[PDB]
This record gives sequence, C-alpha cells and structure tokens, in this order.
Amino acid sequence: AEVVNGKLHLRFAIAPMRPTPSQTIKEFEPIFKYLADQLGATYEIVSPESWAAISVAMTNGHVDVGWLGPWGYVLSNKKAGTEVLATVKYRGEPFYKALIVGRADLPIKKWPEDAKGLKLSLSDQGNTSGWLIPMAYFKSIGIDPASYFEYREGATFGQNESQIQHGLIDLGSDMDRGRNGMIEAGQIDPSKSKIVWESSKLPNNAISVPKDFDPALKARITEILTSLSEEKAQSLMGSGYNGFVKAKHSDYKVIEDAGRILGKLLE
Repeated sequence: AEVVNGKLHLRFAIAPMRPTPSQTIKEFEPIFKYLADQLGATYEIVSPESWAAISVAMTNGHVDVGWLGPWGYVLSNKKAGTEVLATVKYRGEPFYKALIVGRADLPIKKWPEDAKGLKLSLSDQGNTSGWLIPMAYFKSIGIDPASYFEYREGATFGQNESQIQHGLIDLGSDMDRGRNGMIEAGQIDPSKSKIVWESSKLPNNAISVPKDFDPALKARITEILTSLSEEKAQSLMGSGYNGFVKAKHSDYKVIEDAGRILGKLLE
C-alpha cells in the first residue's frame, strides 16, 4: 500500500481462474476495479500462471489484495502472516467439497477397506481438491495410497470421470462443483458412477491481505465486498461467482489439517 499522484495505490492479484492470464484478467478485473473505485484508489492487477505462484507473490510482499486459493492462503498465513478477509460465493455457496468417485458397480460396504487393491487415480500434486485433500484423508487413517491401491497421480478430473464411466479405472478424485458442471453439460452419465467419499466443506478461495494491513482498509474492503447483491457481484465476476461472505482463518481448518499431516507446514 503506497501513495501515487497523492492517492492510495493498490497491487491486486487474481489466481488462474481461466486458462490464460489475459482471459482471467478480462473476466475478474471488474470486481477489483470496483473495489479500487469504491476506495478512490488506483491499482495494478496481475494474474500469476499457477495457484502456487499467487501464494508465493502474496508471501513475498508483492500483493495488497489477493484472490488466493484456500491452500495458498493457509500456506501464506503460515509463511508470512497473511490474513483472510472474505470468501467468494459460487451459486450462493462459499464452499465446495472434494470427492472420491467410484464405478457405480463397485461393491463397497465398508469404505475404504472394501476398496483395498482397486485402482485409484488422484490429480497432480498441486491440486487441493484432487490431491492434497484426499491424500491427507488417507494418511489420516494410516493408509499409503501407493501401497494400498493400484495408484496413479496426474489425471484431470475429466479424465477420472470419463474413465470411471467407461469402466476403465475404479476410483478417482473430483470435486463436487466440477462433477455437477459435467453432469449439467451432459458430459458424463452420473448413473454410471457414485460418490464413495466426500470431504468436509472447503472455502472456495481467500480474499487475502498482508500481515498488519491497515485495519480501517481491511474493514472497508470486507464491507464493500460482502455488501454486494447477488446481481451486482455477478455483474463484476465470471459466471457463478455471485457474492462474498466474511471469512476467518478457522474456516480453513480442513485445508490446514491436510497441509499439516502431509508435512507441508513444517519449517
């Protein structure tokens, strides 16, 4: 937070919501422009190439207000004391759930023991809902997925869902917003799969600021974002994103617990 031409000037950053920084900034700059306008501030906006990159940018002091992912926030909080102000709503909900999905014909009476030795497909390690959360779940009950299952990492959620539906793999990670989107789009037949495990609620994101960011501004940013009507918030953001709720660190407990058990919060 600095002064330029006699005015507050803010550095904003948006996670990679869309396949390119250009497309992300096109669709999400409006909520940031709105925020800066409501403060009478000028601004800069960047969109790093990865969810990890925006966490690093915030940690390394390059960002006044960041749209971080939940794990990016928790890590940045641990490393630099980054504070969360709010969480974005998608179709009115500020949270999602990580899933493990299975072929509909899998005989699973006891989870996960009945699935021992089956194929499991998790995502690339940088994906919170596809890897961090389910891997932390297995570790939390004494399971090493690489030894317990016929295990693969690196699949996309679309690969997992299509391969499950076609009977080629057994279990795969997904997240509920994504699975629903694929059903709505007619891209998968949900009768051929079932949810065998769901996480607790995970916050969609974290609107974040540095440690010791001016308390007056924190409050004002929170008020400006949480005051938005569904229609006004949606007019300023990509499809589905339609409000903000006030947030606090404890909302991220499931995320923090997962990073904790995988040794990702050790100094």
